[PDB]
Amino acid sequence: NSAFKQAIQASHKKDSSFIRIHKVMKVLNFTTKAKDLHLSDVFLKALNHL
Amino acid sequence: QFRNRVINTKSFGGQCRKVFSGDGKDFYRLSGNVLSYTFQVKINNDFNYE
Repeated sequence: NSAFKQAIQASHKKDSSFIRIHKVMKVLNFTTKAKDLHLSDVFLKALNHL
Repeated sequence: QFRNRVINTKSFGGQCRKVFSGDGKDFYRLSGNVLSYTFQVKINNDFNYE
């Protein structure tokens, strides 16, 4: 007399997640005057030594 | 390595060159020489867990 039992179970679980966020929030804008701009003193100096 | 003091970065040159730091929210006096000093923050985070 012979008896044989075998049970095999295998599970493979694979998981991946990706998130890319790119927020660009403006809160302020400006326009510079066209004329008679007031130069940075250090820039005025650098120009005067040219 | 950073070494010892080479430039006098507090030579104000007789100017009252205030700058308002929005980060520290405080008025600071720049030296007369410095070409610019600005306080916009950048924060640059790498996590890598394995």
